[PDB]
Amino acid sequence: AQPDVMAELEQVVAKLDIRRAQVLVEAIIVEIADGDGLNLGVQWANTNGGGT
Amino acid sequence: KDMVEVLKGVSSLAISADETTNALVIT
Repeated sequence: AQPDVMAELEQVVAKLDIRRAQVLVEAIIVEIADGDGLNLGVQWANTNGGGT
Repeated sequence: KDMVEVLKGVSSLAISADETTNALVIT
């Protein structure tokens, strides 16, 4: 380009070529799970009377 | 990249966005 644009492109480049900063990204996924089933049940069977 | 589209309306002046340094070059 023209020397006037060359000097303009030279500033654009210098700004655009800036050392891009780095990022360390730690994620922390914590899950906790449990629960209580309970099955208690009573059955009575009698020949004479009847059963449940 | 997203800002380029926004500004393109305002212009529509000559724009591009550098995906790397995430900078906008307008003239």
